[PDB]
Amino acid sequence: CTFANLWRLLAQNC
Amino acid sequence: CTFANLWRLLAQNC
Amino acid sequence: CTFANLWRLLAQNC
Amino acid sequence: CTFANLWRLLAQNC
Repeated sequence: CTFANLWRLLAQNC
Repeated sequence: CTFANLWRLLAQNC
Repeated sequence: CTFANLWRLLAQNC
Repeated sequence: CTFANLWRLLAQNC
């Protein structure tokens, strides 16, 4: 549950 | 690319 | 400023 | 449950 994982998902989906 | 989707994908770990 | 905190704050809506 | 609210909370907390 990290900012890193948020950025990863934003990069993958947006 | 919706926040609801990302929030749900992050739910397991958060 | 932690993603865990933001995810929890957004649980109210998501 | 929106990107807009995520950004608001990021601005407030980070």
